[PDB]
Amino acid sequence: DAKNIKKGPAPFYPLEDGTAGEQLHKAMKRYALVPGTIAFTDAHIEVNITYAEYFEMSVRLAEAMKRYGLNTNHRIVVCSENSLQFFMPVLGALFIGVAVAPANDIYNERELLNSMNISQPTVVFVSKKGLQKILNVQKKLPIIQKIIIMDSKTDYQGFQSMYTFVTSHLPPGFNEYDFVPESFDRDKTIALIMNSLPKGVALPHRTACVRFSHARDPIFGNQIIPDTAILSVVPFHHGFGMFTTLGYLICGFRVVLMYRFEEELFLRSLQDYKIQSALLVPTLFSFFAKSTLIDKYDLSNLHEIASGGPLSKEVGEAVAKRFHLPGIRQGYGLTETTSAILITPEGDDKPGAVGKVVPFFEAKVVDLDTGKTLGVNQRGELCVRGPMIMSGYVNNPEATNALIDKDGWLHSGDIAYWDEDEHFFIV
Repeated sequence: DAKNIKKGPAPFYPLEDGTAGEQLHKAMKRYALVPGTIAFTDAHIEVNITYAEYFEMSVRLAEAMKRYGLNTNHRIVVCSENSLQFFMPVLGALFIGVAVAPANDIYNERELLNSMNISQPTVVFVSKKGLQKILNVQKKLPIIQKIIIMDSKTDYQGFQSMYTFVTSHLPPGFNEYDFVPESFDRDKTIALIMNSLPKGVALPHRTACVRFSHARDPIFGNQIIPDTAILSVVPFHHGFGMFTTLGYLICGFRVVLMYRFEEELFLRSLQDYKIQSALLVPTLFSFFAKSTLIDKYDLSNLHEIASGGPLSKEVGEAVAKRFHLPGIRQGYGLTETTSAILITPEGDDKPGAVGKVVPFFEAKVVDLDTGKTLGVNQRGELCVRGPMIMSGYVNNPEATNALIDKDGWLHSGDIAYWDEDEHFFIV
């Protein structure tokens, strides 16, 4: 009974052709041609980096990795706290079809080895503070041939930086605006291998392309308006950070980052950078329900606070009230679904609804002992189907088939119901 399968609407704008790297490249080139356009801002050290800087260095890294010898058969790891440099190797790799495996930078050596034993990288990009851990892992995973330091200008402790790596490999006369990203099959070529012992989640380029249609949707994402700024405290190596940020870059927004949470910096940054949209991890919502300092800042530019999910009905309402917002912009997604597949539509927040099925997707709820599909206001297991579902867990077809059934439905593990307006609620 199709009336019991909720479907997203058609996307505001039609899904664009091209790999995720081609689409990012094309949009970034354009912002690059407008001097002063800010891509990232590090709120701790107060430095901005523009789209022209970001674009040029991303293109240079892509060409350098290609000349070094990386192609679609290789993976890289990016292991770092949020920083201005984080997305440089991510973009460079997407531009040439090299899969990117972000490794949690607070994993100790063991969970790190487990993660990198799955992704099997040839090159690892690391911040200065992660170098020791990577060197200790490399002792056990000889596939790691090359370690490149992200947040350094010069070489660092005998390792090249992104800058000196690039200078070692670029041909003479290299032109960043003549460069053309690689073209390849966006269903078969993996863009990201995300962690969730954790497993590795392979996400084809297609899934990011679909995200890029949601991100700029006026209903399911953020409308492209000039001088939009986002404050993001979420980790870039996790799906909430990775896939919002990639979409913010497509949109030309200013991504103000923090790599560690502090109350006064966070609030002062909302005020002073006139943030329109702020992202919080789940336990930062409980924090802000306790906060009283909110009242002392001018937050009149703030339009939304977005959660990654699903929040408790109470904590959600408490936060929305302290920030004088009508509600929280909720998402529900898993690492296995790339990003959010139920999202609060812009304007149309409800109570403790998580939101509505995004474009390209389907969702249903099924009876828990039988697998049968349910009708409205009935509680069952949330299942979703659509082109952001992962290709599978890396080297683990059994965990894959356990999650995703033969008709392509992912079984989320969560209990839900949908209502007469087609809003979903996680219970």
